[PDB]
Amino acid sequence: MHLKIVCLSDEVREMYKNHKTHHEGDSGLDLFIVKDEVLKPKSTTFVKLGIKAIALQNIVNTSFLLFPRSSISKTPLRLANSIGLIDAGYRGEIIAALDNTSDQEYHIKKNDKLVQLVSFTGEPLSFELVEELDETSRGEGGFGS
Amino acid sequence: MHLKIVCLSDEVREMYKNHDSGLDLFIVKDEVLKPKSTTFVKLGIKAIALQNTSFLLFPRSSISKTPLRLANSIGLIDAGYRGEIIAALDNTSDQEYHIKKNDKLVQLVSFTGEPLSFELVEE
Amino acid sequence: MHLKIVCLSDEVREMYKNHSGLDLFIVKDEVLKPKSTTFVKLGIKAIALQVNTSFLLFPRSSISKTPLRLANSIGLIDAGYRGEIIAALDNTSDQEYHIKKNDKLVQLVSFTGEPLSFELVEELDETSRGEGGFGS
Ligand SMILES: O=C(NCCO)[C@H](CCOC(c1ccccc1)(c1ccccc1)c1ccccc1)Cn1ccc(=O)[nH]c1=O
Ligand SMILES: O=C(NCCO)[C@H](CCOC(c1ccccc1)(c1ccccc1)c1ccccc1)Cn1ccc(=O)[nH]c1=O
Ligand SMILES: O=C(NCCO)[C@H](CCOC(c1ccccc1)(c1ccccc1)c1ccccc1)Cn1ccc(=O)[nH]c1=O
Repeated sequence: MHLKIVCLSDEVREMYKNHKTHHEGDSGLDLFIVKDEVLKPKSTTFVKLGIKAIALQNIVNTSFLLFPRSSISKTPLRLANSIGLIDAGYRGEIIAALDNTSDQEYHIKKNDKLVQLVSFTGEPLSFELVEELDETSRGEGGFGS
Repeated sequence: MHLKIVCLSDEVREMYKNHDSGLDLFIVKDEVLKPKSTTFVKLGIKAIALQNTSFLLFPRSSISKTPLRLANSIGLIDAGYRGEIIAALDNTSDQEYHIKKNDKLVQLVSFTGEPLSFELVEE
Repeated sequence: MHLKIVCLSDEVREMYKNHSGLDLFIVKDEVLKPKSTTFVKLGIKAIALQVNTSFLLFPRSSISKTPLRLANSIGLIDAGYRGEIIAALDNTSDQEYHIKKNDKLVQLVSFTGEPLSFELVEELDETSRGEGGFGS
């Protein structure tokens, strides 16, 4: 599956240009937290990941999945919607709905990795950074803006 | 991915006559979920899938705004299952939570992630 | 999808010899603390063959009646992986919770959703992590 990713700021583009953390094989592509943020106790926060994305599998545009990373387990953070379903047609900012199950506020930091994108096939993924997803303003393409 | 769905009462029939990767399922009767609880919510339907195949029950994205969570994370509905479809919902709140006929909390989805089609059926 | 499973002790081998989703056993009695996440070791390593493929660890439906929930929602096991399989279990109760040898809380499933088979095998490949090769 091939992901095309629009970074919504230069600071995000800088994090994905220097990705680190993804290799040959890998069924999941880790996404970054892009800004320090405090999640309230006993709350759901809708955390914006600073990117938009489409997946391609003669080419079709496909739905894909947003999984928690394994290592989220050691934190009190849980993915509210279990596994996120990103539809083929979605062009908005990718967002993680994180339940803070603790009674203390929880600090997430720029460069933390809590979730990863995954293909319905389970096959290795690759990605490239792109200026737009399609011609629409929401896809960040087309005349003007 | 094609579903043949059997509705269980006529008023559920009506709901599904009156409707991309997932097919939203309706809450079929008003119900109060106790605080800190897990409730098995019957969805008024049985269903098979043709592509005879297994399929998945995901929470809908919008469940996140509520304090309800699917207890078994993602439901796995085996090719062999003929029973009514049931969502196990935890209410993570200290308060009761009311769910209404027509609420959409849960969706069916195929292992391929390809857009889904259904027909109502009676057997 | 075909799974090749190494049991990490003879006791575990006995359980899998006498056995869509393939259910995995709890292999030792253990007490989960209240309000906790525990990495429960399942005493097996496993590979899925189609060549090697990624696969998924779901909770079983019946986990819903307990207070135990899978902390990472659905586990993703990469094609590589040769480590012991672990279930990350949240005990959402304020009492300790007893799991027992033979309980079934979790299951392996394919990304295809195809029915699966397994055989018990002595090594996954030649490496030590695969339980293979010289010295084993
Ligand atoms: O299609 C969408 N949005 C359209 C723009 O609104 C989805 C997310 C649905 O948006 C949520 C939301 C919508 C309605 C009620 C409650 C929440 C959302 C839900 C769950 C996870 C992530 C996002 C949303 C939209 C905008 C701001 C905050 C939340 C995209 N999506 C789906 C799963 C997901 O995990 N992340 C994500 O971005
Ligand atoms: O085979 C099933 N049901 C009836 C046959 O026994 C499955 C789910 C298992 O049934 C539960 C249950 C079984 C054993 C202990 C506790 C609960 C169940 C669990 C989780 C989700 C939904 C249903 C069940 C069966 C009958 C009444 C209430 C719950 C089908 N299934 C699986 C996932 C799911 O999300 N919904 C569902 O209906
Ligand atoms: O690839 C792994 N381990 C390599 C050794 O690190 C996995 C899970 C990541 O390992 C955990 C862990 C790592 C880092 C921080 C916290 C936990 C883990 C997390 C979630 C579920 C199961 C295991 C781990 C590794 C070693 C001992 C205990 C936990 C394998 N995996 C993935 C999903 C899963 O559900 N079960 C599992 O065994």
